[PDB]
Amino acid sequence: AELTPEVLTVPLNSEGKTITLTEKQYLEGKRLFQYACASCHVGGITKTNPSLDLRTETLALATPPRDNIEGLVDYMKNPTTYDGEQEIAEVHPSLRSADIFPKMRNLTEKDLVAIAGHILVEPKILGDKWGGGKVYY
Amino acid sequence: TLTYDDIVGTGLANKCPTLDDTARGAYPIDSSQTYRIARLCLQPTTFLVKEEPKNKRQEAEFVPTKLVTRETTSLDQIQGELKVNSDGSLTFVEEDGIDFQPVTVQMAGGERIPLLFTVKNLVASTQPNVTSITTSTDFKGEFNVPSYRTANFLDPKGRGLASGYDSAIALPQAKEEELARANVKRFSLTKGQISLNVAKVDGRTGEIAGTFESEQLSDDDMGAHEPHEVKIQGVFYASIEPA
Amino acid sequence: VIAQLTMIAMIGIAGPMIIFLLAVRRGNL
Amino acid sequence: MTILFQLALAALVILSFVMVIGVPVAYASPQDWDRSKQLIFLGSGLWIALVLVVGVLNFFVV
Amino acid sequence: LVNVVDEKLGTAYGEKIDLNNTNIAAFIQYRGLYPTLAKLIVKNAPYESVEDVLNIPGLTERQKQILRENLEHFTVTEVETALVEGGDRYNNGLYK
Amino acid sequence: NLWERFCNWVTSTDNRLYVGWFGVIMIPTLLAATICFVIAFIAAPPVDIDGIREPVSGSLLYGNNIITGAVVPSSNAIGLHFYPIWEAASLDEWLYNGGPYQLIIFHFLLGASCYMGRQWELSYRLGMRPWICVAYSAPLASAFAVFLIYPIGQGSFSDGMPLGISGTFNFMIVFQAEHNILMHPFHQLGVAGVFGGALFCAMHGSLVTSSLIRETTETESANYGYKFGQEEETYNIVAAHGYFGRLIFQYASFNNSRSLHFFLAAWPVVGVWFTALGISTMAFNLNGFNFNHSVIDAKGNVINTWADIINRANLGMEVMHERNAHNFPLDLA
Amino acid sequence: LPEAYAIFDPLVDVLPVIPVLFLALAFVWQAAVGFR
Amino acid sequence: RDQESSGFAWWAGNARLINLSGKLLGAHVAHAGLIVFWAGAMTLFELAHFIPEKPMYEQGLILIPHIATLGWGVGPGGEVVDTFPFFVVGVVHLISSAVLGFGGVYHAIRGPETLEEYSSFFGYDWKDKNKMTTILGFHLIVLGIGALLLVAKAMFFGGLYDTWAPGGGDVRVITNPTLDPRVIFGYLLKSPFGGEGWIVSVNNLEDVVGGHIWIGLICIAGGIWHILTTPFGWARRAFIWSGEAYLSYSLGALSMMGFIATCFVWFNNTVYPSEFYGPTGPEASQAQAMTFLIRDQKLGANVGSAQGPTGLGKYLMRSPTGEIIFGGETMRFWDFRGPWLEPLRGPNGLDLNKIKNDIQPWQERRAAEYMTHAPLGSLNSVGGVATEINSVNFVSPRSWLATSHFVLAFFFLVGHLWHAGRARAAAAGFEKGIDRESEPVLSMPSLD
Ligand code: CLA
Ligand code: CLA
Ligand code: CLA
Ligand code: CLA
Ligand code: CLA
Ligand code: HEC
Ligand SMILES: CC1=C(/C=C/C(C)=C/C=C/C(C)=C/C=C/C=C(C)/C=C/C=C(C)/C=C/C2=C(C)CCCC2(C)C)C(C)(C)CCC1
Ligand SMILES: CC1=C(/C=C/C(C)=C/C=C/C(C)=C/C=C/C=C(C)/C=C/C=C(C)/C=C/C2=C(C)CCCC2(C)C)C(C)(C)CCC1
Ligand SMILES: CC1=C(/C=C/C(C)=C/C=C/C(C)=C/C=C/C=C(C)/C=C/C=C(C)/C=C/C2=C(C)CCCC2(C)C)C(C)(C)CCC1
Ligand code: OEX
Ligand SMILES: [Cl-]
Ligand SMILES: [Cl-]
Ligand SMILES: [Fe+3]
Repeated sequence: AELTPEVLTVPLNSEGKTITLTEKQYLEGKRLFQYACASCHVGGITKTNPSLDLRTETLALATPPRDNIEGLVDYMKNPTTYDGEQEIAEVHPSLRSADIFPKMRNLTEKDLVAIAGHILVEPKILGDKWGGGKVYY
Repeated sequence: TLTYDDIVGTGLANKCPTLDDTARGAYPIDSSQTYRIARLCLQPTTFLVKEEPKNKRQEAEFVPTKLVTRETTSLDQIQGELKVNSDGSLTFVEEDGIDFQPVTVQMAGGERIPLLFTVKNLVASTQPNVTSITTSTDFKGEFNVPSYRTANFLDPKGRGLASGYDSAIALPQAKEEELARANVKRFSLTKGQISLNVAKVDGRTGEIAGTFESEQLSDDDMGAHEPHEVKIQGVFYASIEPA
Repeated sequence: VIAQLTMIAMIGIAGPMIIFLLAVRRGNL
Repeated sequence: MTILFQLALAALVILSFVMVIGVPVAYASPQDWDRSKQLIFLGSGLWIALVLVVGVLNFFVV
Repeated sequence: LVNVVDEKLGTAYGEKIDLNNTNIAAFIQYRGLYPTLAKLIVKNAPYESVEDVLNIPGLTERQKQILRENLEHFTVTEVETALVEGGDRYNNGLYK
Repeated sequence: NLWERFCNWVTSTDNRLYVGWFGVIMIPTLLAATICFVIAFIAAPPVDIDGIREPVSGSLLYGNNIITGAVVPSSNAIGLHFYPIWEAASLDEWLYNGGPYQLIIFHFLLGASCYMGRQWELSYRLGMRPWICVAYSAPLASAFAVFLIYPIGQGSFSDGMPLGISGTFNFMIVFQAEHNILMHPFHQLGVAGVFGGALFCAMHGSLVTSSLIRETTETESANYGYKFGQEEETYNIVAAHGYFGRLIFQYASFNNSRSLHFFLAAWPVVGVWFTALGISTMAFNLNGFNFNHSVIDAKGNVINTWADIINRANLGMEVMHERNAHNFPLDLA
Repeated sequence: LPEAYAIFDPLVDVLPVIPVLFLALAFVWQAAVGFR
Repeated sequence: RDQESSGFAWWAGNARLINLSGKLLGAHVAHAGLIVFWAGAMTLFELAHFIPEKPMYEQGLILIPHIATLGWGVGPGGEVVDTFPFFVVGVVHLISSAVLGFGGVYHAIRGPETLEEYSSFFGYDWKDKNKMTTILGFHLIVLGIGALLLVAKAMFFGGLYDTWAPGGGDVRVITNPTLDPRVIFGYLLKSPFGGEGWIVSVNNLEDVVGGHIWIGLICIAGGIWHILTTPFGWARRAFIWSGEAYLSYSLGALSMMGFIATCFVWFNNTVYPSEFYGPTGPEASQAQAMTFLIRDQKLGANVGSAQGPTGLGKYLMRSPTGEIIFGGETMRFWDFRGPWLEPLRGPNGLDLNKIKNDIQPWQERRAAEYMTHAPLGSLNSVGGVATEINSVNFVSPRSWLATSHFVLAFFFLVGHLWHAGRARAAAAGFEKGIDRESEPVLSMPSLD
């Protein structure tokens, strides 16, 4: 097995559009994930709130849907709860609250896409391991 | 007055606030206002456990016990609804707060008696027609006593209610019918009776204080054995303010 | 990138070089 | 300004590398060294100068 | 001598989300229930029937529309003490 | 005066057991710890070690044997708080909260520390060289690690090694789960210390036994060939060197007895020193190597190694140890 | 680091290891004199 | 300079410098150079790899947090506003190492072999009790001055970083240092056990600055004392007066100081600000209980009456003396004090009403931040417990600092035992073995 263009082909928006990231986009797409996300989101779970993981199936049932690139990029700009009723920028790292989360300051628009892509590509690789927990270690 | 750094390590943190002996007044109760207990505190001073008399005709006696879990026994910052029943009698319905403390006492002989000193879901009422709370007002009511352990608790052999084994895996081919009471856990829920007698009243601030006497059952260990009847005596404090 | 390796080269050899120089000069070793 | 700063800074490094090897060799040196406390005093006084020079020229480049 | 929790798995509790017993983290399996509506349901528990969840005071028209769409995923059984005590409905001690 | 006469008897080199100024502290503290240990091991009531009102039985009278028996560590509710007898409302409370454990380990560590200093003292009173106490510092350091240093780093004397055979095992198993001590070089050095120590022990023992000069007959023990206090050696070190020097090769063998015995002392002491420091450094959660999911294929799949199998085992210990003590997903204390 | 001193970035990443080399240098000098 | 003449082998070659004041002077000055060298080279290294917006304790830094604590290059919340002071400290220390390195080499391989007949002031004898106390006095004054430098920094030159500063951590000038001996020496008489913590429990800069004022004057006065005086009779008969004996006395001291430093950086979050070093062990554990109390309360949980599996409170319980504390396994850490938690602390401990209504988002951010940055890491720097998978590259600076200085402290204790034992034997005359012909034991009566 290898990192094929079919694997790196992730949903772009809410209407079925698709994009294919390069291998290098995925690689530093992981570095940036380890830079500002892995502290709470290592392995696809959430240490500060285990009830919510980064599994594709979970992101899909989120409001608004986060199972695409634009959905995750929008979340990294303005994060909300699982039903989207409240905005949680004051307790979740974002560009909107980059002042209290300094590691979100120097993240370009291109950087968020790589981060979003990595979250979508990994479960297509690790399967149930991504967002699984210690059970799948 | 006094900060955390003045009280820390002293044991005063387990003590309920006291009123000066000057506080023998009365607190007026208006029928058209709504009242609440902003803070309720219960400090036990004596744990009496009804022993179990052999088996003949004896009158069951409450023997003294020894606390072994140190000063971790008080219930504090309990708040709830202070209702004015139109008959004049008041009624306190407990809502939230530290309304439970696990306590272990040791009887003569060495037998330790674990219990859940609590006042959860307490509904205590007074005598009819109470225009003011005096130094004669006493509260009578009942409360719920949930299981000492919750459903996730596992015994030394890994058995439990909402979790764990359902048999003795150390005895694979043993007759499970005799170990039924030990293999099958049961969540208990009984009623407890408590009397809150007021002896001090500050009508200005709305603070009341006195002694109490509660009766409840002790831990039954998920239904493994029979619980002991416990009688808890101590002092209490309460601040009353309009809603 | 391997300027990396050039630094540890001259610095690392700087020690033994003194010993080698003091040997061929038969200095107070 | 930068023209003088980096030169004095690059020379300070080069001089030091000579001093690092030169000084202990000159000391442990039996013969051959009325020859060399001149060059010890040479580099030393010149080392202190370069340190001050780079130290001064620092505020003009950063 | 019966395990009440195991026995409850033989009811609708083992099938759907019991509004009177099931842990609050279960409302994540469906859209627009967690955490706003989830909090309200558990707080206003128990209910005599499933459709009583529509009678919670303060619900907006969109919220009541979301609740109706998930009535098929909800159920109501007798309140089990072993499942509601210790604040287990908000945290039953399970994570990942 | 009778003060220097007292000082003469204390530092007397003619007592059957040397006291000394270190022994002035050593004797009462060891007697206090021993007496309390023996009493507690037999008759002490169950102890709420994890501070969760779940008492653990450790004494013989309460359902234990020699293997399962233990003096149970003090409660977690206490933590690092100093808990003497006069800090309890009653002895009943004192026993419930793991009182005896603190009294024992404190009097012991002090007595054991003075034991080391005592070794220097007699060596100085006898005109010996004094580095015997240095060799004793290695097992002493190990004692401080599992009784003091690790409880300090973890913040509770409940996490100190229980005074019991099975309790010791419990300490070892939980340690591996939370620190991966096996994958730590300091414990690996320690294993190399005790394995190598045992090897060199059997080695030096067998080579000297083989070189014993014939002074006895067929019908008597060879041990009688050596008389206590004799001036000449009882074996042939040259013959020993020529045997072992051919077993491997010549220069891999010791021809110097002083250099030989120093190696016999150096190897295990150093090894035990590191495994002592291993426990001491892992007390501040500087754990062993974490190679979990370190090997990855071209796609991204995790290719397991033996470290991943070790990890699966650690997970089993982790999720089972103290099954009712944890309320939150991460084990920090 | 200031952008003016970005020149010596590879040099900076080497300097901390230099003291350790002094410990190793003692063995060179001793080996040079044959461990007298 | 060989074994036949000196009596020492090459692996103990530095023991030949015992009676050579000249070369020994060069050895110490050269070693001093190595110290100042590392202090500068590492600083430049840390600054080179430093990322401003990224936390210090996520970049494996130990020296920059020290400078930051002194108030240089930091602002409100411990945020880095200027990296230039870090550069100066690194450069100045580094350049100075060349100076100490120059005289270190000179005094060693070409300076006079002995100082005693170059100078009577610099030349010394180990057994000269007057000369030793005098040198002791000089260096005592030097240490006293250094302590006043910290005081001067805190009171006159910018100040220090106060993590307890109102409105959040910030650089603050200490204007009222604690001079009360009941407080300063009160710390020295505190228990080393839980709830007390000896001198480690110092929680305000006022006690720190005022403390260094005391120790400043004490060392100076003590310095003057030992300079003008000579060792009393009871002191002359108690100690061993030799070069190795003095070394062992210092080895025991540094060993003790090593153990003290180990406990400081692991427990204290005042002189070691959490914004720079990361959360302490107790701190992170309390933050987890804090983090899930907040999360559950938002869901509608009554954390005051929430019973846990064991019967104890799931979120809140009582300490043995009755203080309201965080529930769970973190009950052991109820003596933790931090600026992010104290706003919720009342007279009887944690106030449930402050918990229900007054908790602020910045407290929630800090709790989650410190929970996920607990000082638990592998040797190869994999963050979290041993069972954690590879992803986060993190080991808290506190772990590096506590572990390293315990290894050193223990070995220096061994050093004390080694060098003191030999100092006794040497001064008595049997460090080279038992005289075959005056074996002391053979002149003693049998034990039985
Ligand atoms: C302040 C510290 C100090 C000082 C000034 C001295 C001074 C002295 N010691 Mg002492 N000693 C100290 C600390 C100190 N010691 C400590 C802490 C210990 C305990 C470990 C010892 C143990 C000790 C012993 C056992 C002996 C001495 C002896 C000596 C004398 C000769 C030393 C020599 O030539 O070593 C030569 C130095 C070496 C051979 C180098 C050793 C390097 C070690 C083994 C490894 C270092 C690893 C490094 C830290 C990490 C890895 C680096 C790299 C590989 C990556 C001298 C009087 C000797 C004596 O009695 O003389 C009379 C002697 O036999 N010391
Ligand atoms: C901290 C480390 C340290 C220091 C400062 C010293 C210092 C000293 N040792 Mg010791 N030594 C050490 C470690 C150290 N040693 C270790 C680890 C070992 C075990 C291998 C030994 C083994 C040892 C022995 C066996 C002997 C000494 C002796 C000496 C003294 C004379 C050395 C001499 O003449 O060399 C001559 C060497 C040279 C001339 C070669 C060059 C040396 C210089 C210093 C190199 C400088 C390099 C540096 C980059 C220069 C920068 C200059 C400028 C830019 C600042 C000297 C005071 C001797 C002694 O006691 O004599 C009385 C002796 O017999 N040492
Ligand atoms: C007080 C000592 C100390 C401490 C606490 C730290 C702590 C730290 N250093 Mg630093 N460092 C130190 C000294 C120290 N360093 C020294 C002296 C040097 C010069 C060589 C360096 C060079 C250095 C570099 C180049 C880097 C660090 C980095 C780091 C970080 C990661 C370290 C790591 O992964 O090590 C890996 C762990 C090991 C290699 C294990 C070594 C174990 C030793 C050998 C144990 C020895 C014990 C004892 C002495 C044995 C004696 C035996 C004898 C008695 C027989 C961390 C913040 C890194 C970082 O993140 O920087 C930003 C980095 O890049 N350090
Ligand atoms: C530990 C420190 C120390 C000590 C005790 C000595 C002692 C000695 N040195 Mg040495 N020396 C040292 C460090 C030291 N030196 C260093 C670091 C260097 C490199 C710069 C030198 C370079 C050196 C040379 C080149 C010579 C000596 C010589 C001498 C002798 C005469 C000194 C004299 O007349 O000073 C007189 C000095 C003064 C009256 C005032 C000095 C003021 C100083 C520089 C600063 C004071 C402020 C403060 C303390 C600075 C602290 C800095 C830092 C530690 C924070 C004497 C044996 C001479 C010798 O042996 O000839 C045969 C000789 O030629 N030394
Ligand atoms: C670096 C510090 C240092 C050092 C190495 C020395 C060394 C010396 N001093 Mg000096 N001294 C110092 C600092 C120092 N002093 C300072 C700063 C002052 C000013 C306060 C003094 C004031 C002073 C006086 C007044 C005297 C000395 C004397 C002495 C000599 C004997 C010391 C002795 O017997 O101690 C060992 C001490 C004892 C055996 C007494 C009991 C000590 C108990 C057991 C300490 C318990 C500590 C505890 C475990 C931990 C600390 C916490 C708390 C309890 C405090 C010796 C030459 C004596 C001398 O001969 O002068 C000519 C003398 O009379 N010193
Ligand atoms: C790197 C900058 C990050 C990215 C990208 C995301 N996070 Fe987080 N996160 C955290 C919590 C406690 C939650 C759950 C709380 C809630 O949603 O109410 C989340 C959730 C997300 C989600 C939503 C997942 C879903 O809807 O199922 C996404 C898409 C997400 N996060 C992306 C906590 C933390 C945290 C600790 C403070 C960090 C550093 C991050 N999150 C980082 C990232
Ligand atoms: C600061 C600076 C500088 C300086 C530097 C220095 C000072 C350096 C030094 C360096 C050094 C000082 C080096 C050294 C090195 C050494 C070595 C590297 C060694 C090694 C050794 C070995 C390897 C050994 C081996 C052996 C022997 C021979 C014997 C025994 C056995 C054995 C085999 C082990 C300069 C100028 C650059 C400039 C920049 C800055
Ligand atoms: C005695 C002895 C010894 C030792 C020795 C020693 C230890 C020495 C030291 C020495 C030293 C200790 C030296 C030092 C030096 C230093 C230097 C030389 C520095 C320099 C610096 C610089 C050059 C800088 C630069 C810069 C600048 C200016 C800015 C920033 C950047 C840069 C970096 C570029 C031994 C053992 C070997 C052997 C023999 C004996
Ligand atoms: C700054 C500071 C402070 C203060 C501090 C102080 C004030 C200190 C002091 C300290 C001290 C004041 C110390 C002392 C010490 C002492 C010692 C360490 C001693 C020792 C001794 C010895 C070791 C002896 C021995 C012996 C004996 C036992 C008998 C006879 C013989 C001999 C001599 C061997 C505070 C906390 C506020 C805060 C933080 C900062
Ligand atoms: O106490 Mn004894 O074992 Ca040290 O980790 Mn946390 O805490 Mn408990 O769990 Mn795992
Ligand atoms: Cl366990
Ligand atoms: Cl927990
Ligand atoms: Fe032998």
